Amino acid sequence: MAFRKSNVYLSLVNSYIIDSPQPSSINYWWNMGSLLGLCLVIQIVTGIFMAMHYSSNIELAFSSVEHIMRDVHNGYILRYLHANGASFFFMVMFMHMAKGLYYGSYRSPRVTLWNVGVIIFTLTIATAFLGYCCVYGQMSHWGATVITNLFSAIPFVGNDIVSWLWGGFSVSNPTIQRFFALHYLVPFIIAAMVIMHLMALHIHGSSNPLGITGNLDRIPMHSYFIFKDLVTVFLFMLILALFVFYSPNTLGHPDNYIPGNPLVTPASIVPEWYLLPFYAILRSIPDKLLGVITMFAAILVLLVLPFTDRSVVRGNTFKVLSKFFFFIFVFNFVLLGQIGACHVEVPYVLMGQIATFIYFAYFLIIVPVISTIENVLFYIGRVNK
Amino acid sequence: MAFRKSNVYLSLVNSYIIDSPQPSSINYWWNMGSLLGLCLVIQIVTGIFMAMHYSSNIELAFSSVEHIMRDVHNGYILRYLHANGASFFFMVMFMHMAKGLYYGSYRSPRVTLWNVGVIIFTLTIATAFLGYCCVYGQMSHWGATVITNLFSAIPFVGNDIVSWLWGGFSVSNPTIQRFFALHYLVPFIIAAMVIMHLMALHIHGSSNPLGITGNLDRIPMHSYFIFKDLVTVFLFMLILALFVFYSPNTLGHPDNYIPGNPLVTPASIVPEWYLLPFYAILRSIPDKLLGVITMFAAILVLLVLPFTDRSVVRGNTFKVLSKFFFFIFVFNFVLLGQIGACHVEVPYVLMGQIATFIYFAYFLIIVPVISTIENVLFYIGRVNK
Amino acid sequence: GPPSGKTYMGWWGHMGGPKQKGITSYAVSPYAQKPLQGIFHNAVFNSFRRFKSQFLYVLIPAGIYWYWWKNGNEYNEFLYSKAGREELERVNV
Amino acid sequence: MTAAEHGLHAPAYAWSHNGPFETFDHASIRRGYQVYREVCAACHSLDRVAWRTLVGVSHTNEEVRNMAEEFEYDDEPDEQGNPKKRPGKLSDYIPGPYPNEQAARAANQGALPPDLSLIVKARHGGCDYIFSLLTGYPDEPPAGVALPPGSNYNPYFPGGSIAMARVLFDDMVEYEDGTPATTSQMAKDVTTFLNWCAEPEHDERKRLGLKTVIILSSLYLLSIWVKKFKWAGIKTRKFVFNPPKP
Amino acid sequence: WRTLVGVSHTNEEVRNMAEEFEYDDEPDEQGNPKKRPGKLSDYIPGPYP
Amino acid sequence: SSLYKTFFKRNAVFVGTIFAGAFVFQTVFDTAITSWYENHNKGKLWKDVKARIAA
Amino acid sequence: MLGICTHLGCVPIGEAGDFGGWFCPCHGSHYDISGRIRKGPAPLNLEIPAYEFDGDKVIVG
Amino acid sequence: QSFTSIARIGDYILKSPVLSKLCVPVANQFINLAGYKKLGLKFDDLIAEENPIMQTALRRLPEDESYARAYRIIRAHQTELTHHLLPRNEWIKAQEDVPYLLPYILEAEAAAKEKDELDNIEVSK
Ligand code: HEC
Ligand code: HEC
Ligand code: HEC
Ligand code: HEC
Ligand code: HEC
Ligand SMILES: COc1c(O)c(C)c(C/C=C(\C)CC/C=C(\C)CC/C=C(/C)CC/C=C(\C)CC/C=C(\C)CCC=C(C)C)c(O)c1OC
Ligand SMILES: COc1c(O)c(C)c(C/C=C(\C)CC/C=C(\C)CC/C=C(/C)CC/C=C(\C)CC/C=C(\C)CCC=C(C)C)c(O)c1OC
Ligand SMILES: CCCCCCCC1=C(O)C(=O)c2scnc2C1=O
Ligand code: FES
Repeated sequence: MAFRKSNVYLSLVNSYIIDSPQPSSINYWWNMGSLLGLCLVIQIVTGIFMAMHYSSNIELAFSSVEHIMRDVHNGYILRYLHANGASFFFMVMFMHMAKGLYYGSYRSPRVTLWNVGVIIFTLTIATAFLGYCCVYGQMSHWGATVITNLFSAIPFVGNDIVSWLWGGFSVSNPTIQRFFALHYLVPFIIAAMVIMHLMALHIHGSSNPLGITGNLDRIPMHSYFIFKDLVTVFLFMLILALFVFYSPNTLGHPDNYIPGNPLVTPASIVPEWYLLPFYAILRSIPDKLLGVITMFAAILVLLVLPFTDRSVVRGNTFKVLSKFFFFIFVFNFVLLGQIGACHVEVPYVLMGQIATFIYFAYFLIIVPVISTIENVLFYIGRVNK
Repeated sequence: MAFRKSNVYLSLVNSYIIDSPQPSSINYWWNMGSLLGLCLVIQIVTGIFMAMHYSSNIELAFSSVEHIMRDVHNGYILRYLHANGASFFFMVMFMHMAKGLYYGSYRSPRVTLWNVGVIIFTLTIATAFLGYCCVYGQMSHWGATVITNLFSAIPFVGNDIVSWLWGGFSVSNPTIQRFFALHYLVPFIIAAMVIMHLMALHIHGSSNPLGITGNLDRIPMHSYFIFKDLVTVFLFMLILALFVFYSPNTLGHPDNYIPGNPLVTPASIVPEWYLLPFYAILRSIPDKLLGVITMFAAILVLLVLPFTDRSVVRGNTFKVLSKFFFFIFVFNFVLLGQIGACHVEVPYVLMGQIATFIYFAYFLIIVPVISTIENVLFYIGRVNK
Repeated sequence: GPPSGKTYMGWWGHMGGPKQKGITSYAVSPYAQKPLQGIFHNAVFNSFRRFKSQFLYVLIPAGIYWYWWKNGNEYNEFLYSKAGREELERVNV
Repeated sequence: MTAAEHGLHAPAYAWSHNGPFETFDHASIRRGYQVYREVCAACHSLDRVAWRTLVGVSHTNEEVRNMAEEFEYDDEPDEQGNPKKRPGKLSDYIPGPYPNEQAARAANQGALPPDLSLIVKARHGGCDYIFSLLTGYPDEPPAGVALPPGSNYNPYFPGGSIAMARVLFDDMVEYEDGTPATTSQMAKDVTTFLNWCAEPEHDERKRLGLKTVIILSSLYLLSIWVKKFKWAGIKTRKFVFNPPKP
Repeated sequence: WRTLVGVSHTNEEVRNMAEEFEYDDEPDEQGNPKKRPGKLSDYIPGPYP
Repeated sequence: SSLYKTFFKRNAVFVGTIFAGAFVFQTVFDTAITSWYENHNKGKLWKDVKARIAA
Repeated sequence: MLGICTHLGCVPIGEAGDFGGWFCPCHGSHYDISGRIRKGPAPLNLEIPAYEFDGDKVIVG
Repeated sequence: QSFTSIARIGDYILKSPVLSKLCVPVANQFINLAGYKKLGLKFDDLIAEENPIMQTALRRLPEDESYARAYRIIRAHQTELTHHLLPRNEWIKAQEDVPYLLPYILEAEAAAKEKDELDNIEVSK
């Protein structure tokens, strides 16, 4: 047989990238996965090169980043690429996730595929946050303070886990140095998790926009999808280029250009845009313990979808009620984000509380109810007795 | 079928660790591989925990290691484990390699298996060296100086590659910081390489001491070899424990407890014991360029063995002349090491030169000649015409 | 899945060996065997045998290398003592 | 290489801390500290040792507090910005005799007395070497040795020519515990104290070692037995061949 | 100071500007501290200590 | 050995009993070692030196 | 001159070797009283940097 | 190294009475020191089989020899794992240590060599 088939190493590449049978009808929404691998590489590469010039000590961290910005040849390109890359990493991840939601990609027999993806999402949030703390700006310090304190909510030992995590009395030199060590480690765990994601994808293959079987008409990954992936890879790079060279700080916060100060918290704190929806959910619960539990639940609830989707067909392509509600969910998520950027003031607090309700209700009430109703409608519209 | 067989993830574990058919007769020499995985884990774990307290700046590196030694709870255990672990990593690797040499493990159809192993050996040498430089003691600085200068031997651009590698005029703050970044990275490349090593091993399986087929009588990896591996794992730990707690600095150099000094090179420099044989080979050639080429060739020559072994049977078990010469090679290697620890003085220089000759002659002259002679002896001792 | 390359090892039921016939194996449960203690009296004089056949292949090459090392060392010591400073100027440069 | 260049090999003295089951002698550490303060501190720093580490080792919490307060350290600037001093606290590190390397050389013919914090681990020979060097200054150098001006002869030091003169002489210290302060007694003491400075974890490390080695030994023996049991069926397995008819 | 050269001032102009300020130099042969005029490698000094 | 058959009766020891025993062992063993160790070095420790001191 | 061994970069030891000059402990290169390479792997003589005199002092640069 | 080559050299030595009396006694001593006979193996059992020539050869080997090779190999592995040798009366005798597979190996090599020759034949007009 061909060498690409017989060689122990090449056959892996052949089965995953060259001869892999793809459903002839997949659309550009299926291009986000490769875009996610690309993002992972860009983050690792630019990160290692900057690590060569970075100092983790609390007295030097901020200045070492400035050193990367002012003295390292092409240093600012590395930092703006790494920083803006993290944002682009989340924009693409949400689209990857939303695509799965809309087409019922989370359904059997791809449950394992969906669950591993949830784990990756969590690991990515943890990674970006740790990286954020390495700049040691004003936002960095308080973020490191808030997130680590999240654990004090645990009864009895909670405050202990916290002083442990800090390695002292407060967010200090033992904190930022362990955060750097950890920021370097986690990306390699994501890589291993990405491999398990791909292994799970390979056993049943990709789904398609029609939601039905692809077994009757497949075309090779090689040529068709390699070249189609190239189209979005270049588009992705063009847009990232525009931010990196023309508007490098639009997705950041001015407060991070101010060194961290243990005694003063900024008058207006607005977290990273991709964390805003979660920040709003946290803020909407006037109880400490319940506040953190509901926030974590906002992520874990994604695990419930394979069971609450009562439909008999996969995906929202041929479903009027489901498409409509799908978009209520999308814009509700954006709203939550907008609320997160506002002050805890009158019309906003109640709006935040209702939006949070709607978010959870989609998974637990709307989907099961709507899918059941749609099942029946499909039946009585054709049976004549 | 059993769940361990059907699950996508568990089947990998089942095929490699549980149901893998092993030749019933393999001996304790086949236990070194698992011991090498264990070493890799011990190095990564202890390394990450120390990274939490380490500073890469040239003005703080040495003191941060002292900080790990004096202030970090259980810090000295971490450092002595990491340091002594590197040595144990090489003791076990040499035995793994020697085992392969003796039993003809490098022969067809396991050539790919042997070549990947050579790459791992090189990556391990590079890793330990970079780690050595992170202590920034006297030996560290000069080692970083010598090894990076090794590249100036390249004609035309050589001195450029060097100033590039240094990131300046000499081994300085840009050097040690990039070395730390690199020391953290490489171990994960070794891990990936170790996976490819295992993939190559899985297609044809392990060889055995008789050198013949194992297909007529195999027993499951699970139970038999899992428990046999446990025996050497504990023995390995006992011995490492003795060095870590009772004699932590016997395998190190006193000069590394002295901060690096750009203006003074120690009166007596003795590299890491596992690099001595290579140091002796380098020192034996009174020419700069030829000196470094011969040293690198001392490693690459391992690639030649599948072609120069002219024998018709695998391994030295039933071969009088080959067993004898195998041990000449082993003790010649130890001798080279002893020469490396001595001063460049009269009886030693000539001894070093002859030992180097013998080292290369084993692969290029002795093995092909001896194996041919043995082939003929085997024939004329039974054919009656 | 994709077709796999031919190897020299299969798996349980199709390992790749030749067809066996005529051979009969017998075994007794480890549970019914004498608790580990009989590895003496009967299994002691038999041991050490697998090294009486090998030590020569190890000892001779070792011996050769030990004497070579000892010789050159003692010569070095002499060269750098008072008595040998004369011969040292001869062999040195 | 000539013996004069390598240096005289230090012999093996019977230190009470030699041996897997032995702790340092803390009384000796205590005395050693005094010898360091009254003799060595004049030219040698001990930068890596913090006052607090002495508490519970060679001195009481109170004693160390008094000792640290005799020295001044830079404090945080006042309400107006002008610099100000302050007495020492347990958190501080034992101060050295010189403000910089240049002043250290100026006071020693141009030589640099090294920091003694790691000296015991930074020299082949360890304790045996330090002790031997201190008590091995002959009244007169061997015949023929052209000793450079300002240097001293010591056989244990490589090359024989050392920039440190003999500094220990009988009864130059009044040991608080009553012990006769002979030159060998003092050398024996500082060295022990210097060993502790370099390896403060010593006593604890050896205790943990004893636990670790007992468990692993037991585990090792136990595994052998378990392995043999699990293998007995294969080991005693027997075969018989009966040639199949054509 | 060096970053000003070729941006808003000439190499000469910046050199003159930097030299009007004093920075801590390396101690003398005997250990006593000493000052020194500024060079291009230095960073623009601030009004407060 | 009938001593075994009285506690476990022809069955192996279960994880729970193993974990429980491990917690007991950890404490007993540590005291036994610290004891023997301190007794072996009697006269050299700070405890012993503190007694011979009066301030 | 520059005390950088021309072989692989170590700093030669003063008043040592077999030619009354400097000796590199790293791989054994001997230099003479002019700083020239006499024996060993080093291929060149210790490099001389640009310098001028000014009375009692020399200015290396 | 091919068996065709081993035979060429071995036969040349075997025919000439000069070398035949000088070498064979050394070779016989070599074979006894090897010790494979104490494990119940015949030299031909030791030939590495992971290549096409040997697979063809073992495939052409008559049934009775094949079952016997199988028993010898299994018996060898079991003795090896026990770290013993077979009782002397079970050792393979010199008369038994016959090159039984050799004729099949040489036939296959010639067939193989011919094909290599024919696939590359040049033509002269
Ligand atoms: C100043 C007058 C000193 C006093 C008092 C003591 N030491 Fe010293 N020491 C001094 C110098 C100038 C040097 C440099 C020697 C050289 O040739 O480089 C030293 C060196 C040492 C060393 C290191 C020796 C080595 O092996 O490199 C040691 C171990 C040492 N000194 C110990 C020591 C102790 C314990 C002292 C008090 C008992 C002591 N020194 C006093 C100068 C002076
Ligand atoms: C050491 C390698 C390294 C890896 C691997 C790495 N980073 Fe970073 N990252 C850094 C360093 C160094 C910084 C600090 C410099 C900076 O601010 O960009 C940083 C900073 C960050 C920041 C802060 C950006 C800002 O505003 O300055 C984020 C967010 C981040 N990383 C995200 C990621 C993500 C997401 C990944 C991987 C999927 C990743 N990093 C992988 C080294 C790494
Ligand atoms: C960051 C994670 C990390 C990883 C992964 C790691 N190391 Fe290290 N290593 C360090 C740090 C930090 C030091 C410095 C502290 C020290 O000296 O032990 C170090 C030091 C070393 C040293 C010097 C030991 C000494 O004498 O102090 C060696 C040798 C070494 N590493 C070998 C290895 C090997 C071999 C591996 C892996 C196969 C490895 N390291 C993996 C972090 C790591
Ligand atoms: C929470 C869910 C989730 C996350 C996050 C996730 N994935 Fe996926 N991924 C899926 C699902 C479900 C599919 C199956 C899509 C289908 O066939 O409908 C999929 C499919 C893929 C594909 C196939 C092509 C495509 O886009 O459909 C690739 C490649 C892939 N993912 C890569 C990644 C990478 C790389 C990451 C992030 C580092 C990632 N995924 C994170 C859910 C996820
Ligand atoms: C230069 C050679 C070489 C190096 C270095 C090497 N291996 Fe191997 N390895 C082999 C060969 C050849 C075999 C096949 C042994 C056989 O079956 O005869 C092997 C087999 C193995 C096995 C099977 C069990 C055994 O020990 O035979 C394991 C596990 C393994 N190697 C792990 C590793 C790991 C982990 C490393 C290092 C990080 C490593 N090897 C490095 C050559 C190498
Ligand atoms: C079934 O459906 C599929 C499908 O299966 C696939 C595979 C794709 C194609 C997409 C992919 C395969 C994405 C895969 C991505 C990955 C495997 C990424 C793995 C990630 C990594 C980060 C690798 C790790 C990298 C390193 C350790 C090295 C980087 C660092 C370096 C080189 C440092 C160098 C240093 C110096 C000093 C020079 C599809 O588009 C698709 O659609 C239908
Ligand atoms: C055919 O023959 C075989 C055979 O095939 C096998 C497999 C074995 C058995 C041996 C092995 C399988 C060895 C395998 C070893 C590996 C796969 C090692 C892989 C290595 C790694 C280093 C994994 C990487 C680890 C990490 C990323 C995580 C570590 C870090 C952590 C947990 C940080 C935690 C942080 C905080 C703050 C708590 C045999 O003995 C054998 O003999 C006959
Ligand atoms: C395979 C690579 C072998 C490495 C050989 C370099 C050995 C080596 C030297 O040659 C040297 O001069 C110095 S100075 C301090 N350490 C070293 C060292 O390790
Ligand atoms: S560096 Fe001076 S001899 Fe190699």
